[PDB]
Amino acid sequence: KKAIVRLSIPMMIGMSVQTLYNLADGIWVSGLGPESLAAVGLFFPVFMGIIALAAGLGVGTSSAIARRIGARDKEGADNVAVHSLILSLILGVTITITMLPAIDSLFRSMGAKGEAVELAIEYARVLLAGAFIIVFNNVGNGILRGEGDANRAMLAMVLGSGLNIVLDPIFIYTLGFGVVGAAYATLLSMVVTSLFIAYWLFVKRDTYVDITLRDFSPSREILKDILRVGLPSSLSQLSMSIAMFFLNSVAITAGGENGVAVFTSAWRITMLGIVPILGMAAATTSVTGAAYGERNVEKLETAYLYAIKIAFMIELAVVAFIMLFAPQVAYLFTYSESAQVIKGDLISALRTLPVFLVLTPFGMMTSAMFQGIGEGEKSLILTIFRTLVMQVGFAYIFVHYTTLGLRGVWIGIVIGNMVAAIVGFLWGRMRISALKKTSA
Repeated sequence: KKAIVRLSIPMMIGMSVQTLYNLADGIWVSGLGPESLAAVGLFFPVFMGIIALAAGLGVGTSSAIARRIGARDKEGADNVAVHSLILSLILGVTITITMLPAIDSLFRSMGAKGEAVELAIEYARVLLAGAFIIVFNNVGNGILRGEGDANRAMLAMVLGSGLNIVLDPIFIYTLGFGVVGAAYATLLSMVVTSLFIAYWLFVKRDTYVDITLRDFSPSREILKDILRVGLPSSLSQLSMSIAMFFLNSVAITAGGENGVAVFTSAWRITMLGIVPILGMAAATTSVTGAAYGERNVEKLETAYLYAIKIAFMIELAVVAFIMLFAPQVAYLFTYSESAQVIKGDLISALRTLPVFLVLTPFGMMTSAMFQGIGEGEKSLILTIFRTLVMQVGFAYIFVHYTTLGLRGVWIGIVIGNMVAAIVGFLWGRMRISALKKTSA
């Protein structure tokens, strides 16, 4: 019950990062060349957008199952499980029918030409055809988290992403499939994950949720119970996916296809920099919310200001590590002769892009404080305002109205994130003083 409650609760006891599919797909494909590395990079926003809707649908399922198991309603929990699986079928089918005829015009809309589009279409149509496998893994994970089997669902996700790291160089180079082999390795890895999930959902004994069609009564209330929790969650990741789509377009006008290869490589490396501070963000919500339940604003401010000071020191080490060891980190994407043309530009991006990570704790821990005091809507507004308005806005300005070129893209993302981190932190200071004045 002090400042030690932040360190004693921010342990990060395992996490869920499905982007390691994209990071492993990027490292193993970059050996073929920048045209291939840019091809998978053009589809990462779409792959991330499908994850957003799917993982959001599973989040709403976990909430509806947990409160129905806690309310001692067995058939209600079984009914929610059947409803979410039908929604995953409708969602998986809709994405396949919609995105297949529109994926060509989507890549070509953002100025992507050359062979990078043809390689992206090959890589996209395979993953889009297996979109049901992707949505089932997220909704199936949601059902396991709702009934308490969150540990077993965590192993299936780690097994899939880890198996894709091994299966990537086999399908791409050994079997000679090339860029489309990375899509096969992702599809094959998630089917193995789907088999584990389906085992604990249908075959394993002594599960509190029995997915049987005898309890399926189509209730319109269950539909909005899943969407009430899922849609706000998916809207956060969906905002990031849309931003990466337009940031890929800005990178094309700034440096062509090699600009996307450099961007999609440094962006995946920079997104790993916020991983050490993720545990402090989830811990800040738990501590500030506990202090808000006690209505102790003094402990509330001390908790979330201490999380910023610790996360700032951690991010200083992350920024210093990436700037110092940039040519070693960039070797993960430039380990072949064909990839040497982007070696110099990738090292320059790794010493300019991760600069905004030092101000991220000021904005991320404030949004975590908002979610603890029941004002999670403000946390969703800040992320949409950061990724869409500020990231894409400044990057667009530094490219069309300055001569910085590729470096204009990185400076825009840094300034765009810092400006959003300041106004978000200032919004928290405004809200903290509003709660302090709530004394009479």
